[PDB]
Amino acid sequence: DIEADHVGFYGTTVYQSPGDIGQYTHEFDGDELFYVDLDKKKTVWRLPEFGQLILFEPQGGLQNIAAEKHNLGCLTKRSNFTPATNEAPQATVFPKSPVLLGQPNTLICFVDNIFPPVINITWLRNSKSVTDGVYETSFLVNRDHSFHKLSYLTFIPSDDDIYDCKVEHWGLEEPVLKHWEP
Amino acid sequence: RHFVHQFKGECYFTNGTQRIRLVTRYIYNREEYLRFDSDVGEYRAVTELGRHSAEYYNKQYLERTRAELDTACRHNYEETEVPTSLRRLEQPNVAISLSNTLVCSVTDFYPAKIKVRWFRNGQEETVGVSSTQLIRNGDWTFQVLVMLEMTPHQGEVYTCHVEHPSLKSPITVEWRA
Amino acid sequence: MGVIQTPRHKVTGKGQEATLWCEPISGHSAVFWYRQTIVQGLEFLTYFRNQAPIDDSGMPKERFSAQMPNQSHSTLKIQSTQPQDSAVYLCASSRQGQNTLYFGAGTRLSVLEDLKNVFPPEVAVFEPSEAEISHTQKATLVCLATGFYPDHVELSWWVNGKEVHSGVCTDPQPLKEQPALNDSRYALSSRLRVSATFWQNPRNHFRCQVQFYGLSENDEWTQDRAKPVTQIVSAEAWGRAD
Amino acid sequence: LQTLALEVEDDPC
Amino acid sequence: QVEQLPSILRVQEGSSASINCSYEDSASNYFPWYKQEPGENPKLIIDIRSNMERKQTQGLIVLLDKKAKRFSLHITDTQPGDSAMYFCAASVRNYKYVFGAGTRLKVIADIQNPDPAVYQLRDSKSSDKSVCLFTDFDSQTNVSKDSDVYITDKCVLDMRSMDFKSNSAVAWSNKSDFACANAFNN
Ligand SMILES: *[C@@H]1O[C@H](CO)[C@@H](O)[C@H](O)[C@H]1NC(C)=O
Ligand SMILES: *[C@@H]1O[C@H](CO)[C@@H](O)[C@H](O)[C@H]1NC(C)=O
Ligand code: NA
Repeated sequence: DIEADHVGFYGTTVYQSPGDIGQYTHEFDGDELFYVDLDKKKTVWRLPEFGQLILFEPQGGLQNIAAEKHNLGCLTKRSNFTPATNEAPQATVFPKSPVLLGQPNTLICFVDNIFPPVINITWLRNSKSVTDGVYETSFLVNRDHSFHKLSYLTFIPSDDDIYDCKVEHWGLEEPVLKHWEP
Repeated sequence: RHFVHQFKGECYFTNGTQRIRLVTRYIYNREEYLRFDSDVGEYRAVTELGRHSAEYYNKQYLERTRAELDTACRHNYEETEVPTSLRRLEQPNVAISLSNTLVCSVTDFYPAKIKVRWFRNGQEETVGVSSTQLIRNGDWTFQVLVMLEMTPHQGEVYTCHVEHPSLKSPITVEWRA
Repeated sequence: MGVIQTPRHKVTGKGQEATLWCEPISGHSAVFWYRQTIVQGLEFLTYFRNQAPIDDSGMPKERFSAQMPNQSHSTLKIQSTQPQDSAVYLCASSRQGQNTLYFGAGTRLSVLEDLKNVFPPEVAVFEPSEAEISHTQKATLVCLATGFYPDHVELSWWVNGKEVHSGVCTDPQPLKEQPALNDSRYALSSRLRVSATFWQNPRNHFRCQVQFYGLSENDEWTQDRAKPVTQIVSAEAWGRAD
Repeated sequence: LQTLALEVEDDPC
Repeated sequence: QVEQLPSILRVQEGSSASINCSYEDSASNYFPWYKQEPGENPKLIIDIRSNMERKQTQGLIVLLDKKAKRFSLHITDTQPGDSAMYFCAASVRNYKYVFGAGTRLKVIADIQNPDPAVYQLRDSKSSDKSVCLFTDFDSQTNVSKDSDVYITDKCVLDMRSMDFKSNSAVAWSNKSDFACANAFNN
């Protein structure tokens, strides 16, 4: 809606009740700069080289989480406890680079239309769950105030390997699995 | 039965820092009810939920919030974004394969500005070319796939032409049967 | 409104555990703790917002902690009190980002090596000089609080049962009776100047009140002399028609 | 070099 | 770190006072000033933000030099009510304010009709001390050298009943060889 050369998302805070689920992130031009690990009280830059140059004290993340704790209570009471409606996420599996057998690659599961930001994104290798080699981004904000999350599986392409990205969300009657094969 | 509150601070930059727009959003369950807009200059209720708070924010936080255009948006851009995000340059990797349709895979580049063209025996092809939307990998790299529908013949040469700000000269990759 | 801090004064010995209380202004989510000393001024200790600890970069790395059990009270706990902990601990609340901080009156904490050296003040009032009345038509009373340790005193002038501030001058800081010793007792002087007619009225009552802060009920006392609890020591005088 | 958060201001409730 | 100078500022009624502070953190963007009367609490009196350079509000002027990393408070036409302890602060964000060491600003009273004289107060039936009073002297004052002889510092009282303020100093002693003649300049 607002046209500009560059857009920076600073102070982005999400809080949920019940359960004390919170998130704090920064973005530039649609890419996550960093998130603040609320449990460890540490800033975690998506590109560590950026954090070697730029300081963000994690206090800013904690403060905005705490203030959003207060704000959620005010708005929940004012809205007569109108609950959030669980949307159905959509998923897409694609490789980071063209797939060559034997050369390491990364499977990217792009899941959009996530609300509320609670999701289980898991990978299946030969229909069995894969634990190691998995990384996912923070909940990234959308203009319609839903979220999107990306999960990465680092793998070695092989003849006898088929992969599935399984998504579990409250707004899905059954878990959705998106298949990918070489 | 879950309830969500969101805070969104947004800085919009055009022509360096010559034009800065600061937007602050208060959202309850995907409903933005209160917003500060530096173009408007004051807090405004967006929906029903924010009428009880719009005047309070203007009576308590307006002057401080307006200063955040310089204090936060200008500071963050000039001091932190120019040496890290606005200086990032990732060279694209180009590869061709046949699906018939030739798929030119341009991957792992940053920033988004890219030009990819298809050439057959030295002449640019446009009629049969179809490109995917720019794909954001989420790791500060982009990728895009450019397709050319063709019929492979013995001596034809197909070339994928890619231009990017991270390239002094364009990348060329040829494909033959 | 106003931030309320309790206790106003705290005198304790080495090794005891002191807890300091702060009540922020109702509706204020941001809570600050500051150490105040004469040399270093105000020093940041810790910051809270909505009961959550956010920044404790100014806290001592041992024996110090801060908590917010509910949304209306914050506690500053010092374990195994030591003499260098002696300072004024201010608490501040705020309700706006980077705006006015509302400070409390602070808790003056003194940690002494030996509690055997705490003594209450001796308070005396001296009636105005007749030469001063003759030459200036004004009468200056002088109050002397002497031989007290530590320097936790609050001096007030009470005329006819009501505290007075006009015409009063109290020493900004007390003086050491024996400046060589570092555990020396202190002396404090104050002046009350009134018109010659007001002093010549024998129905006017002048009382010098010195609130002293020392041990509490929970403090043990083994010496034979009277235990020097927090107490008010006063001296009085009446107007004189000669 | 330090990036600054945009700070949440409390709702009057 | 915020360095505040001077630590002590003695100024005469009607004259201007200036407190200068410097800061190390170039990200600092909020600069409040706090006034503390003795025993009372600090109270915000004036502030400034990084986007501004000058601000005048009723005889209070604050300057900000982002490049030089210095900010100053200026009290034009000082009054005795301004005598207090002043603290300057620099804030990057809301979660920490970095304060200076403070400035004890003493505005010295413009005594109009000086009448320097030393007086001896009547002794008390409960104290073994003779008390001398040095009163009604002007801004220039001397303080003391003997043991068991105690002399306090000068003190300006305001009756506000009349239009009369005055300075006073008190000396007292236990010894029998004590006299009010030269007990304040020995
Ligand atoms: C995610 O998985 C855990 C266990 O693996 C389960 O307890 C939780 O309910 C799941 N969450 C969702 C939203 O399905
Ligand atoms: C961009 O800003 C510069 C000053 O920083 C100005 O000289 C230039 O004209 C601007 N560009 C446009 C297109 O207005
Ligand atoms: Na300081």
